[PDB]
This record gives sequence, C-alpha cells and structure tokens, in this order.
Amino acid sequence: FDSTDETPASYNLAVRRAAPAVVNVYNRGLNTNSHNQLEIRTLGSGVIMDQRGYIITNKHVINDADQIIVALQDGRVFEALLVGSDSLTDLAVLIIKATGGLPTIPINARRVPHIGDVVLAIGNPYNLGQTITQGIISATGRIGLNPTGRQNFLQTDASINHGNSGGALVNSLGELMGINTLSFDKSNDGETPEGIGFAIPFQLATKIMDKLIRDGRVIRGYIGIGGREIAPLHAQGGGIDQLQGIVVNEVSPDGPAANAGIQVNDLIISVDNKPAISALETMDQVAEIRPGSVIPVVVMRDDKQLTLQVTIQEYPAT
Amino acid sequence: FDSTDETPASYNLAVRRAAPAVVNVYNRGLNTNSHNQLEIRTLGSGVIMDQRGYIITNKHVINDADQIIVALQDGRVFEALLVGSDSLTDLAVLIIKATGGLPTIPINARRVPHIGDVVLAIGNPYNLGQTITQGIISATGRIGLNPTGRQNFLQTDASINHGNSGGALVNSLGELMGINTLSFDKSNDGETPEGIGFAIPFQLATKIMDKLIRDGRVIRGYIGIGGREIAPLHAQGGGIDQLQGIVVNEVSPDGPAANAGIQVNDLIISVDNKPAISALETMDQVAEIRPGSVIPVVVMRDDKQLTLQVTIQEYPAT
Amino acid sequence: FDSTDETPASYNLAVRRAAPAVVNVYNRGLNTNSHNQLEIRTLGSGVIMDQRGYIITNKHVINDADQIIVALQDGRVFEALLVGSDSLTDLAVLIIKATGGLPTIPINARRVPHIGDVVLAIGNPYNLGQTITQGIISATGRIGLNPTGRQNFLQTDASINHGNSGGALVNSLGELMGINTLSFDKSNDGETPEGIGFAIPFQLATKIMDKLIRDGRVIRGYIGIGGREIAPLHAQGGGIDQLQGIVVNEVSPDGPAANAGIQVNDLIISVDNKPAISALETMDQVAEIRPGSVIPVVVMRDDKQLTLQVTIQEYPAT
Repeated sequence: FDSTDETPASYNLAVRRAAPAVVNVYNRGLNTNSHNQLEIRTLGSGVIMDQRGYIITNKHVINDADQIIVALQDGRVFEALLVGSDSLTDLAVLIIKATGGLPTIPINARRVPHIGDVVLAIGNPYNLGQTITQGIISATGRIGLNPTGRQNFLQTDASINHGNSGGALVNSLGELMGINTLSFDKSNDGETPEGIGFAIPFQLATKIMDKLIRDGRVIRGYIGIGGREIAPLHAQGGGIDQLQGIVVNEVSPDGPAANAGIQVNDLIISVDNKPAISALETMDQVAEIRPGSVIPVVVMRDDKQLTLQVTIQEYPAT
Repeated sequence: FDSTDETPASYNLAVRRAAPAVVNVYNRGLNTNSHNQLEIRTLGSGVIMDQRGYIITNKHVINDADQIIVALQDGRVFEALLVGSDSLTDLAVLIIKATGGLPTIPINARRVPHIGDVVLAIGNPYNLGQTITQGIISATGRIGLNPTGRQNFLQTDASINHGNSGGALVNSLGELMGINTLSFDKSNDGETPEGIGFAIPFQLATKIMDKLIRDGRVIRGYIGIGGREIAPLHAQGGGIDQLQGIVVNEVSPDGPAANAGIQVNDLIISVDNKPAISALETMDQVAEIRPGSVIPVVVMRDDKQLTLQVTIQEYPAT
Repeated sequence: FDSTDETPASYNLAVRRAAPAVVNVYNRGLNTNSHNQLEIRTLGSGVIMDQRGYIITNKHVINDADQIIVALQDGRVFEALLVGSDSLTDLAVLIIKATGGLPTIPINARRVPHIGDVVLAIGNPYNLGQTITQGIISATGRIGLNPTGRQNFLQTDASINHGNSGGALVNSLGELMGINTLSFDKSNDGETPEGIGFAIPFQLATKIMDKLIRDGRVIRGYIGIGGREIAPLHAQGGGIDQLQGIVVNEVSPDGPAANAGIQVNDLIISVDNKPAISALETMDQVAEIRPGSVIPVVVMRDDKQLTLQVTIQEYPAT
C-alpha cells in the first residue's frame, strides 16, 4: 500500500551519463528527379568520442552520402567530414568542428568487461527520437584485425535494431563497452537472427579509430601462410615438455613467406620474436605489423632451426 | 557452496502486488453451424482499474463479441458490459458488478516514469494461464489525443505478445506504467517487429477511460489547419528575442478556421490564450477542447494582430 | 566523472558458479561418400549432473549419432555412452567415465522457483564457444509425466537458441532451475515463436534422469479413461459441502478400466486411495504408477459406492 517512499529499480543513471554523447547521423542526397535538394536517404546513430569532435557510426549509414549531418540531443546541428571507414567492421569515423564544448562518451580503459554484466544499447531512431534496450554481455569479443576471424564481436541479448546500430553499448555505470552493429544480413537497417546481437568491443573500436585518423583506412599486415597448430591443445597440464608451433599447409605463391622462402611441412616456432603457440594469436599479431617491415621467422626444417627474414605486405583486396 | 542462506534477485514483489488485478477477458460467439451456444472466438488480458468494476482491455479482443466474460485469478467469473472503445488507441473499457470487493491495479499518479526503469509486462494467455516478461522503458510516451501523432506510446523491450496485450505494464514496485498494446500489424494476437513493443502510457489510459465512461466514445476537437513552426528551433539560447508561431499551410475548406476565416500565410501566435510555440503542442491542446466551444485565435496578418473567434468542431471520420 | 571505484550491475557470479558444468555435446557421423571418418553432424549443450558423470542434453542433439563426444570448458574431452532418452520431453542422459573429479551443476532441492525470478540460460554454441542470455521466469511449470499435458514446461523470456538448448537455466545464485529446450517447431536448432522460450523444470528433469538410469526409458502408467470434473470449481469457499469427482466420458475398449469394468457416467471419487479432486492431478498420479500394479478405484454408480480393482498398464505408442 505504500509505494510512495520506495525507489524503482532502474538503469537511468547509465542513460543520464552516456546518452548526451549519442547523436543522430543523417545521410542526405541531392535528387535527380524534379530539380534537386534535401532528401534523407538514411538515418542512424553515432557516438562522440573526444573533445575535438571525432564520432564513430556504421559505414552502412554513411555510404554514398552527398552530405553528412549530425544532430545532438542538445539541439546543435553540424555538417560532418568523413575521415574514413572499414567494411570488415562496418565502422566509419566522422569529424565535427564545434563551438566550445562537446558531451563525450564516458570511457574507462581499465575496466574489464565480464560475461553476465548488464548493458544498455543506446540509440535514437524510429517513431520519434530514442530506442534504448537492456540485456547482458553473452560473450566477450577478441580485439584482433585478422580478416578471417569470427570471434571479434562482443555478443549481447540486448536488442540491436535500426534505431540502434550506430550507437553506444554501455554498462550500468555508463562506461562504453562497445559500438552497436546491426547484426548480419545486408543493406541499411533490418535483420534475420533474434536472440543474439553484436557490437565492436570498445578497445577494438578505439584501435580502429586511431588507425583511420592516421592513414584514412585500416591497413592490415599479411604473411601469406595457412596452417594448423601441432601438439594436441588445452588441459593446462598434460603436458609442458614439448614445443607447440604452427605446421604450414598452404604458402601463398608469390606471397611474403614464399619469397623468403618457407615450404609446406616446415613448422613455425617463432614470429617477430614471439613464440608461435596458437594459429589465431599469430595471425592477429601479423595483422597489426606495418607493411615494409622486416621480421625474423624461425622454423624447424629437417630437425634444423632456420631463421628466414620476411618483409610484411598489406592484406590484399576482398 | 553455500547458496542456502542467499536470496535470488527477483521482481516477484511487483508480481504479487499487481497480478491479482490482471484478468482473462473472453470474447464468446453463438455459432451458426449446428444449433448454437458457447464458442470462444478470442481471449486476451484486461486490468481492473477501481472498486466499482471498470476494466481496460484492447478493442481488438472485444470487437464483435456476443457476450464478454471476465475471469479473475481468484476463481470469480463475471459477465461484462462494454462501456465503449477507441480504434486509434486500441483500448476499450468494460464494467463488472461485483460481490464485495475487487483487487485493483496499484496506481501512483505522482510517479514520473524514467527511460531505463525496469518494467514487467503482465498478462495471462497461452499453454496455460500467465505470460510475464521483463524489460526496460526505452522511450517515454506523450499523452496527446491528436489523431496523427506517432509518439503517444511508451516503448519497451519487454515482449508484448498475445498472451500480453490486454494487460498491465508495471515498474518494480508494481505501480501501473501503461496498458500493453500488441504492436503494429492487424487482426487478433501475433506480429512483425521484434526488439520494440508499445503500451498506452498510464496517464493517457486514465484520460481515455474517463472520456469513455462519460461520453461512450473519445470525442476529439478539431480546428481545420495544417502548418509548420517559423523561427528555427531548439538550442536553449540562440536566441530569445523573436516570437515563435505556426505559419499556416493548408486551411480545411469549410472547416472551423476557414469559417472565421483565416488565410494561408498568416502566422498563429496564440490559441485559446496559449502561446503557439509548437505545432505538436497546439494540435494536442485543440484535440482536448470540447466541440461547440468558442475560442480566440490571434494571428499576425500584414504586420497586424487579428483576433478571430473560432468554434471548435469534432474531428471527423477515419 | 568517477566511475573508477563503482561496481557494475552483473550476474557474473551465477556464471562463475554454473558455467563450468555446462558442456559441448557433439554428434559425429562416419561418411558414406569418399571413404569415411569424422564428420560433425550437429552440436549442442549438455549439463553435468553428478560426480560419476551423468549428463543431460536434448534428444534431438544426439539422435542417430555414431559416436557421442563431450568437451569441457577445462579442455578435457570424453566419448559418451547414451543411457536413454524421451521424445515427449526432448531429454537424453549420457554417461562419461572420468579422471578424478568433475565440475557439477549447483543444485538446491529446497529452492522454490518464483514467477519474476531472474534466470540465465547458459550454453556454448555459434561464432565461437558461449551463448548466455538473461530473462525472468514467466510461468512456473508442472512436474507431471502425463503425455497430454501442455503445462509441464517452465516458460521464460530469456532467449533459448541453438547455442542454448542443451544447457542450464539458472537463477542469480547459479542454482539449476531447468533444462533449456528449443522451443517448438522440428529438426536440430532454429524456431518460429519469439517472446517466450521453455525449459524442463529442474525437479522434472531429475525425475526423468533417475527413470532413464534405472529402466533405459520413461515408463508411464495408464488407466484408459477420459473424463471431466463434476461440481463447478475454484472460488476457495462457495462451497465445501459436496464431493468433487471425475465423471467418466470415454473408456478405452480393452483398456485397464474397461477390464474391471467401469462404465461411462459412473463418477470416480478415489484413485489408489487419493481423492479424485482434479482431472489433471489424477492423470499425473496414474502416470507415475508402475505397470502390473493393482489399485483400488472407488466410483459412485447408482447412488452406490463400488470399489473395482485395476491393474495398471503402460501408456501405449505415440
């Protein structure tokens, strides 16, 4: 009978701290039919990353824009400069030149996201203004730039929507956990799954932002090798006293490893002075190495250690 | 190892306080094929609003009923009188004559719903008896009766279902936040969206109930004008010293404004002594004014203030 | 500005206590096209029930396996023996012979699941490793083995998926509340509903496990009678002073009741010395009675009490 003095369970604190940094992003076209001007071709969410005015949204919200417009919850509207984008992650960065003072996403670089943590997925879009949803972290993501990985997304059961994808995934304190990404069949804002949605983990989103600001695109390194891990894996003892490694299957012809030269069954033990313990770790490592770089790769060949010297190239198209 | 003395996180308190007021609503037909009697043509949820026995459900659960039956969780069954309904909101009110004492929905007219608050959507229906779901408020709704608005629904990610729609949306204390409404493609109990569901905000649901009890239907006022707001909007300073207003586009021919008479480019500054600051506010205001009413409308016409006097009519069909 | 010392709302405690008992279950076939070996025909989740190595998964994950493989989160892999299964519940039990010490699901036989309690649905499967989701208990289930019941499932809005169904439903303390069951259209791992998902309640899952370990299958008793409850039901007074009972409709011909012999309108008042108060209770009771058993059934026939003696048979195919 006395609700009066009680307090409803709520996540409005996360909302108050994070939402003013989450922006409407508009993709405007100039028509060809009757004379021209101001058509909205699509609409999406973006997140203000720093003072200075860099913003992340989805590449799919900005593709083929003639002009990119940004509107804040406080009423200010800006025209945006496209800094660059990346297909594999569906992220783009924009920049805005502003008037004394922007609201920014809270970010805690020391926070470790845990499976089971509560998250809110904050956008705007639909009926009017804002869709916000609640769920949990289902699976932590990896932070790699390797173009074949399938585990570089945090997964959540918070609904991720067209009113969702360009925006912020945050925990109950309003700290950024990831960038919302509409979730896996193709062409601006509605999908097939249900249950599970995806975001770019925030330390990956930050990495990719710094890459775009500095090169205009995500430059990924490449070694030109396919292969599987030798010694049977896991069970933390069972045991220690034999060296792991990557047996080589495939050597891209006229790839960096082929040049150099490296042959099918010869067993990679070390790459750029790190032990080659896992196929997956090692291809993420190679991906961050700048092209033009010369690195040592140690192999065992006929019971002998060879050190070859390899010059990294860029991962090549599609 | 010691779960024994701990307490599981739970919303069962909201359930215990609110659920006994949430009722099964049955729509029974008399057949035409073999001889007649007792067929259930559809089934839905309703909410007991006050002692006295008024109940809200969905119009779609009650349309074309020959007889309306109500069953409580405590075993009592009643036949219901249809008091009236409204298509635009998909609400209907019923009344029941009862035996000493009904369980009623807790309602707190002082509570302000916040974006991020936890809500449970309580029904009965399917497999047997009750579907209850949990989510958050995604967007607060407006409380207007203007028939073109698209923001008069609270939005939630709690699942809203056929076992859901006639019932109560409540917060963690069991206070009513809204009426569940199945959610946007047509004909008794299953839908297309996912992600986002809808309810009538509770102060709108209460308003519409009092309207039905007193007139048998929702009588909406009408002025017979389409138009857009002049001076560029928002940013809380930028600035103060010029009067907002509604420029007139369209004047319904032989509508109230046309009678009176009011012409295309002439700029509404005030309606029924309230400043005309926003298109949306002003059309909600007109909607609550009783038909037959004579009100002053101030315009600026050729740099001159005219006051016309306008007699409100009812908003007309479909 | 100070997130630093605060703590994010989270269910990671339930995860840490329950997840190490939730296993990958693989169904491997030997090919017929090119020469043979190791194909994965489907993949699912299972739950370790006790030391000793009994595991529950879904019957649908194991059907037609040539070999059943089990992988723990700690890296250990086992080959599994199929102990038995049950179509009506989509459960199977497996057994594994292990090396000093298994992680087991926490189970609290004294805990009473409440409508509104938070639950996590823990699996592994998809992109890589784990899907976990969060929701509430929507409806408590019954624990009966009667093959026509439709209320023997707990219902939840936690998403239940292919990365879900063989695994554990648990509350915020990590205690087992039920077995996840993909949720109602047919053939290994994706569905039609949305909103509502299903699990076997844990006291039913335990019952069915003990039955499989001891007989290799779920043996259900049968009486060979269809019928409805006499005196109008519910409202806890209204009143006490007349005996409930089951009027008999239908008597399976050459069923146990027919033998014995029992006739259409004659009114069951007691079964195996329990009052026959409810159709549903009484058919669950009959289902647990072992076949071969001789029990008294009291009826009222022409205002007279007859006691017949009935020998229970097994419920017969499909």
